[PDB]
Amino acid sequence: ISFHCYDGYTLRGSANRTCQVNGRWSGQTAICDNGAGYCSNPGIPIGTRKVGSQYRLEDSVTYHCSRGLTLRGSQRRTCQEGGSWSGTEPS
Amino acid sequence: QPWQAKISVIRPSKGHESCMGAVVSEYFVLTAAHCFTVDDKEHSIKVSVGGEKRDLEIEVVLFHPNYNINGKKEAGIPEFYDYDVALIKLKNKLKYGQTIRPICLPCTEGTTRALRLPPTTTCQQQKEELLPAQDIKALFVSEEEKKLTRKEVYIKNGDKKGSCERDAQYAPGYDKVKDISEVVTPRFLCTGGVSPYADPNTCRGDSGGPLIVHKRSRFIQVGVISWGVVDVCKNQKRQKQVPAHARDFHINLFQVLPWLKEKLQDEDLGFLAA
Amino acid sequence: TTWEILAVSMSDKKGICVADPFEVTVMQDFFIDLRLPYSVVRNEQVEIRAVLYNYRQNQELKVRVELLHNPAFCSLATTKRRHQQTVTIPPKSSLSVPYVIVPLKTGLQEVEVKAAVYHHFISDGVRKSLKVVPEGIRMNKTVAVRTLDPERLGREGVQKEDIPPADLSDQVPDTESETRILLQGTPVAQMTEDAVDAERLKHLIVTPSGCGEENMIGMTPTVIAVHYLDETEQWEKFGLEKRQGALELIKKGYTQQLAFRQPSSAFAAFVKRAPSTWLTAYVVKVFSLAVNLIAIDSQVLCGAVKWLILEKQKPDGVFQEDAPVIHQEMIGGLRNNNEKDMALTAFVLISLQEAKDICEEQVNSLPGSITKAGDFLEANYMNLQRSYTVAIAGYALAQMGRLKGPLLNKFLTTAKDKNRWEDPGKQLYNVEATSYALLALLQLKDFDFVPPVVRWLNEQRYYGGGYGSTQATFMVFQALAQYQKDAPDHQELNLDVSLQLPSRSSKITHRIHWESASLLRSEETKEN
Amino acid sequence: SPMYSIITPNILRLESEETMVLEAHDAQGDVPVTVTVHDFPGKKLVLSSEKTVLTPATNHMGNVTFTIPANREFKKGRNKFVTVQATFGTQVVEKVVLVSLQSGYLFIQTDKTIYTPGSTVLYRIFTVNHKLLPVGRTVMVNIENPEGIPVKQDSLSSQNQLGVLPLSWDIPELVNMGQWKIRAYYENSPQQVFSTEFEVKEYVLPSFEVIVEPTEKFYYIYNEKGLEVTITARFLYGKKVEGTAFVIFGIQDGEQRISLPESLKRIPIEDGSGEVVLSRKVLLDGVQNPRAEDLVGKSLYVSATVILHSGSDMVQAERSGIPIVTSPYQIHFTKTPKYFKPGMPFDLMVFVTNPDGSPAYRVPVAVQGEDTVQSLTQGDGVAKLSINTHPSQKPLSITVRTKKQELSEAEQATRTMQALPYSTVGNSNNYLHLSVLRTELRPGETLNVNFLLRMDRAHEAKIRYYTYLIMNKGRLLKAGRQVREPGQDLVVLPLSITTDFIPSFRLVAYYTLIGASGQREVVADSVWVDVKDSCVGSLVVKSGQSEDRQPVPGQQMTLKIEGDHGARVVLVAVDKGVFVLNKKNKLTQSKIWDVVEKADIGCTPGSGKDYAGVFSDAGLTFTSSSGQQTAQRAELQCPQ
Ligand SMILES: *[C@@H]1O[C@H](CO)[C@@H](O[C@@H]2O[C@H](CO)[C@@H](O[C@@H]3O[C@H](CO)[C@@H](O)[C@H](O)[C@@H]3O)[C@H](O)[C@H]2NC(C)=O)[C@H](O)[C@H]1NC(C)=O
Ligand SMILES: *[C@@H]1O[C@H](CO)[C@@H](O[C@@H]2O[C@H](CO)[C@@H](O)[C@H](O)[C@H]2NC(C)=O)[C@H](O)[C@H]1NC(C)=O
Ligand SMILES: *[C@@H]1O[C@H](CO)[C@@H](O[C@@H]2O[C@H](CO)[C@@H](O)[C@H](O)[C@H]2NC(C)=O)[C@H](O)[C@H]1NC(C)=O
Ligand SMILES: [Mg+2]
Repeated sequence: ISFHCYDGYTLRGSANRTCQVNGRWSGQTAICDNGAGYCSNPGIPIGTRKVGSQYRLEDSVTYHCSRGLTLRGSQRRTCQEGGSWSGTEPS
Repeated sequence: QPWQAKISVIRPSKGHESCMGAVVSEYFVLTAAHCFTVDDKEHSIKVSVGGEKRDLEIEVVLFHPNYNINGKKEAGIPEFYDYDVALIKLKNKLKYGQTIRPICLPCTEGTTRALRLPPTTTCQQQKEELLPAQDIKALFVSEEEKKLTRKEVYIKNGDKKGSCERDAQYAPGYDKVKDISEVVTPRFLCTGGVSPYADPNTCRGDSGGPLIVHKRSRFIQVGVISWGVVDVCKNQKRQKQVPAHARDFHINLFQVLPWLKEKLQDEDLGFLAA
Repeated sequence: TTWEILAVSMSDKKGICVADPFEVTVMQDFFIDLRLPYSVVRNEQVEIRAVLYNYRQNQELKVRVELLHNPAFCSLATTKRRHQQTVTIPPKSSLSVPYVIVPLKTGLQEVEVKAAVYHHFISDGVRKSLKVVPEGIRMNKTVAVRTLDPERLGREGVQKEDIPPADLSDQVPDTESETRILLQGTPVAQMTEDAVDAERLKHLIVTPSGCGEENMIGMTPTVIAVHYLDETEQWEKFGLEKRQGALELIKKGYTQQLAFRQPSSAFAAFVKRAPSTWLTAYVVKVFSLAVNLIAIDSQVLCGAVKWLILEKQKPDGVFQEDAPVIHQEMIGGLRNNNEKDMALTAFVLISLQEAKDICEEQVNSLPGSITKAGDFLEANYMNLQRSYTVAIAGYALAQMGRLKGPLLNKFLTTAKDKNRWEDPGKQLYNVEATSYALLALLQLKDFDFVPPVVRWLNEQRYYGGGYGSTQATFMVFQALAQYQKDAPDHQELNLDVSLQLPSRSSKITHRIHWESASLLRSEETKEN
Repeated sequence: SPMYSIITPNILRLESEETMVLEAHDAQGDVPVTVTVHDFPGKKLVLSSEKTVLTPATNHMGNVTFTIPANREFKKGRNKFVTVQATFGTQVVEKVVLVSLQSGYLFIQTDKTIYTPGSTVLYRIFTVNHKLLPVGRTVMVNIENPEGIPVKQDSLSSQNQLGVLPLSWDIPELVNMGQWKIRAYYENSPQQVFSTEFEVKEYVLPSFEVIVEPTEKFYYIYNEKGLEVTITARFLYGKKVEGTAFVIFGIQDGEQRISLPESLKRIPIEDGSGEVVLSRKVLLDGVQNPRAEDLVGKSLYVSATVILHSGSDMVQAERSGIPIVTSPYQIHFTKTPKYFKPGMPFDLMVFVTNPDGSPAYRVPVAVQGEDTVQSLTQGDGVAKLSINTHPSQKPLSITVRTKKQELSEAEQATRTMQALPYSTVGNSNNYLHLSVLRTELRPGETLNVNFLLRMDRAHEAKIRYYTYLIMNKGRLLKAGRQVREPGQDLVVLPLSITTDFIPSFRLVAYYTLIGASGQREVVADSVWVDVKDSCVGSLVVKSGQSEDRQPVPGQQMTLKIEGDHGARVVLVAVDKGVFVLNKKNKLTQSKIWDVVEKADIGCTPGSGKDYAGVFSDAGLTFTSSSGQQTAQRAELQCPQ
């Protein structure tokens, strides 16, 4: 499966990803960002769902996994001063 | 700022050149290439680090092969700060202390760990990390009344990059440049201005200094303070009335890697192939 | 639904073109329509409706719809029980299935309803998100509204301003809140006086003719006219296109004036008459102004300058008149002999400084001569009596920046009612003197004392021209034209506002400029 | 005595190529020409210099084009001019011309028409010149909140981007509801600002749409039947709606509405259709004014509301601005010239429209003066009339009416205009008229331009040629000659219409001779002509599928795109449920030409008060060495 970004948006991360035998997608998470916020777009790891579009300072986001799947990492990440989301990327 | 290096040059009555650099290894000191000239001999160039009173004796100054500041006099361009980088190989090995430490350089195994990336990280991936497509938050060290102080700035690498580059037309001499892209090569990072914030402007004495990105409790040099559009610095204070087009340009280290990787090969910095 | 695709082509050859909308309908025989509100209040029991459509032409469907469990909601559906009904949907019809739930937590939550038909390979599900706004009401307290303006309410150029924390005493329990800090520049454009209408100057276009002096008197009204119209840009109302006819007159008079240029690079009424120090210096004044209008020979322009410096100049820097012009009316306020050393030395000195940028390469003794004359005028400026001399001399010192202290105080107080430098007798001498003073003010950049002066000249309606008006014409329009360039539209707009929050390590620095003024610059803070 | 003339547009444009027509009457052999353009005021040289030689092999016409800076020397208020100069060997002819700071056109496109707080606005800026072509320019972009205060501003550049600037703005969760605005402009033209609006509001897309189309696009006052309105409601996927409808009426006169509580109805919606009527009784009873003619001019508005039997969705619709006119038609002389030639035929461009503004197809029109002289209105809503004029210098007054059968004279429309005589140089009664067969012109066809002359045989043998100039989008598309032998009162011009003439083009023709006592006389005339307004090239979007049935949620479908070669195609798909809440500010090709045409340097539909007037009114500046020059132009936009 391959990923593509709308106009005015830059793509960082694996453009093409392949479903491997370990039940995981190859490469890194695809993220379509416009680089217009204090912090960059945290992205939406495959299999999860992000709640929070504002990427200002002090802002936050929350991730939820599909039914039957367990979330690894942080479920909530806050944009900290110095351009860097707290916690770690979900999975 | 242990990596901070203070470079001075003595010239026959002409005056003294005041630049800065960074300690990248036990022998080398990365700085700007316009701080020196082919005429300046080693005996007239003194480098001081760690705040030590004494001056270190240099062995040789390595300019970048493509550095030609006068390669535009025909087109009517007096200055041409393209590939404005140089290394200073010391005559003595530096003893790393609490005042003297190196600063991380792009595309090195040592930097990968600093960013906490997998060892299998390619050079290209590091650039996407350090210099993403946005307004990257950075900083540089300036001299404030014989006292070093940091200055936080924003590298306009996003969509504001265009707004920042074209402002080079206001710079002295460039006023009659046909294509502004002819004086701002892809080897330049742009900082300063009013958007998204009011960034501090680099001074003449800060020229050659490191453009640092503080991430995850680690400092990574990604540029060398080359030249600014407006000279707000004037050994009396800082021109409290800075224009909106007062931009500052630097040298993107990811653009002179071949030269760095080569000259520093015997420094155990572990540069990445790519 | 039906998607409306819209295409826009851009050809470098053809051009731009937006195509006609292309619609694409996307329907299904059996589907679920889960319509949810924009937002719902927490803890308040609401009802959502699930409409199961059945567009099968002739066949009823035995469906079984179910609502999935969600900890963020409170329905009859638990983790171990399935809240599911079984209904029969007639052909070409629909059915609504009621669902009662209660939002247990705020934020964007997920609702999902599935359904499958019996005895068929048909099924469908819908998963949408609904907002859960906390119970209460959207309020907004204006903490404060300060005015930024160092100097007026500042100190040493800086201005500190504390801002008390928000009240929020009656805030709803367990709810967020953001403080919206906001800056904006406020222009502030003012001043500038009206310029004299070009329509009032349809008589200054005179054809230069006569002897070495009568030629200059006829060339002056034309040169200073075009010069005033080029600045104020009033060629539209004046006539336009007629400017070409005015230029040929300036060039015509220029060439004629050369016929009265003696080999000594000086000038006089006739080629036989003794050289005149004043007329020669005056020629430099006019020529140095018409350099932007026509082609002026540097050999001639600098020739007259060198003649004044080397020949007609004492070590004192004083310039003396040997052969006064026959036309004592074109010399303006110099006809009166009270203080001729201070008046003539200044008059000639000005002509040199207005040609300094031109004769700075050919005449090496210029910067020296300029300094000499300046030293003499600065020694007798405190002894002057007539308001006229005080002006013409003050403007000469102003161009050097040597008009400070006592000398500056006298130049300002000399003006009666702080709007004119007048002397008992004649009009020519009053308008001319005031014009010199105005040029001196514009030189000192004191735009606080200027408005009254400029307004006075305007409220006196002097359109030049006439007998002996050579000096009053060239000077009054030279000063008013200069005022139209040194006149700002607004005042300085460069605010360096920086706000430091206790919850933040670094300051938030902003800079407001004139152009970027009136710009909404907000910094949000989820913390009070 | 040789005469050298020069013709350039009233206003010169920066960073473009303005055409310049050179002529010489008559002289012989070769004649070198050195065109030099300076600034103003002052002879500050040089902006653009060109050269050319007029050879008798080309009938003494030259095609020289120059490109004006493109200089930072052109920087508030007032206007800037340039000294356009042309030397014909020795005789120098000069003329000052106005300069426009306008760079070109900017078009802003937004995916949706309305956005919810939290979403992102995807918009694109198109950077074209004064010819609608891609170009690399620096553009300033602002974003004003509903209260007109900028919240974000950037400085982009379409350089190396092919005249397309992809952009986006993130809408804060805590944002201000209302009509937001995206303003933009070229850096070299801060005054000329382009803008597009988009609504920010909390909403949810409906499941079906609602339409309210009255039986007529207006209402006749004395119509006892009343106002019958149809209520069509169907789902977004085509199917028909089953529900109830609440319809009400009201009157609008000014920026003020007056509801009619008495006109409330509740009609059923079966098979996705309904029917409601507004009794004339309730209408008149709505107000209170005994007279019914006082309602003439006012308008009615309908407010419908459909509700499904499931009570799951509810949509509100509205049809406002229903003209209550006495005559089902209107007449406008906006396309007809305001100047006539004594004795010569005077043509009229009658513009018959409907109460709403839409063109009226096939509508008989005639003049109070002569009967039988009629002409059925075409599809474009334009008729072709032509009345005879007397040699008198008395102002001409025309009154055109509608001989539409099936309608009394009391229910017909009427309009009256006034034309003025064409002043003659020396009263020599020398005129010129350009009659053109009024038919819908289309790219690729051919148009016959007629040159009708009027003068005594005393000097008719001196008229050996005319000089026609094609005006288009504010530039010189082409300039040629039209031969003529002594005795020919009417000649024809084989004009080929291409894609360039789009959307509209003006045609000016002038002839010069030494008739009368002995003095270079000039006579000219202009005529505006519309062309089938459409895309210069082409762009189609049809389905790739082999027809078949309808797609299914989550299916692949082919999308065929037929456009021009090497062209860039930017796409966008929008749910029709969106336009149900807002269908305004949609980017359309018709709206593009609208901007182009509403920017012409010409004002008068044709002809003028004299020879130097026809030029200025058309958009040209005639200047010669004999003395005859056109009027001065200071204002940028047309008068009034
Ligand atoms: C994600 O997948 C696509 C599909 O492969 C990648 O685009 C492809 O780029 C490659 C390298 O240029 C192209 O390979 C071509 O294969 C044909 C086969 O005959 C050969 O004739 C060409 O010489 C060439 O080797 C391929 O055409 C192209 N696919 C397209 C344009 O449809 C893309 O790079 C991948 N994204 C990543 C991983 O960054
Ligand atoms: C806080 O700000 C809001 C939004 O500006 C204010 O809401 C006002 O309410 C009126 C009611 O008629 C509406 O027209 C507008 O939404 C707002 N009015 C204007 C013009 O500001 C609100 O008043 C403010 N504070 C309060 C009392 O809630
Ligand atoms: C422009 O200059 C030349 C004459 O020197 C002509 O331009 C031609 O335009 C026609 C179409 O009308 C083309 O077929 C020719 O190819 C063009 N010439 C060239 C050299 O390409 C014409 O006389 C002038 N056109 C205008 C603007 O009137
Ligand atoms: Mg048309």
